[PDB]
Amino acid sequence: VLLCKVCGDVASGFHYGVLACEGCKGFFRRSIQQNIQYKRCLKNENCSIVRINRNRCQQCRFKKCLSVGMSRDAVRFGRIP
Amino acid sequence: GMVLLCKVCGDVASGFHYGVLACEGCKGFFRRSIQQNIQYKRCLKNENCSIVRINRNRCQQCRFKKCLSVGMSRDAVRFGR
DNA sequence: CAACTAGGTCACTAGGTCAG
DNA sequence: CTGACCTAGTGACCTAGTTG
Ligand SMILES: [Zn+2]
Ligand SMILES: [Zn+2]
Ligand SMILES: [Zn+2]
Ligand SMILES: [Zn+2]
Repeated sequence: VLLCKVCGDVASGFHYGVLACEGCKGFFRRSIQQNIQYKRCLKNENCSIVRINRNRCQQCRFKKCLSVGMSRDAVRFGRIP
Repeated sequence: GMVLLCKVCGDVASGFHYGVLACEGCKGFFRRSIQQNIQYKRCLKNENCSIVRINRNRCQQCRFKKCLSVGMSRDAVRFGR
């Protein structure tokens, strides 16, 4: 049913204010718990991301996350209303 | 003067819990803190932390301080009208 | 009795692991 | 570095019990 609004994979829950997979989620937290910048992207930084190529572009995977809406200020603990 | 506010995180108030207008969240969070030996792991950003809807869950320490600081207490319960 | 609230549950999910 | 799996919490919903 519901699939990750980042790489299209099956969503594991409502994470960071967005319906995402365990992969993007984990990667996402990992990304902000360290403002550390991933290397730049070789191909005009518009690397379309999918279940298959997500791990290819870190700097775009990350932006995508930001782009879709994933934040610390968007966490919805609890039960689905 | 409707839609009273949880006097801790400003979130909406579901009622008058433990002596003060609170939200299910902070409400549950309180009876949970006292009804246990629960001793939260020390604060990180200079015991002060702002508590609001978005961040309330980040520093457990301050949150509890905040509750106690607004009046929440087991002895001030009002089952009235 | 009717407008309320403690308490209890249990559906959800950050965060932390650690084996590929 | 990534992502499957757990666990300690979080808070939306209910209901037993308490007042006016
Ligand atoms: Zn994903
Ligand atoms: Zn890119
Ligand atoms: Zn609150
Ligand atoms: Zn704090």
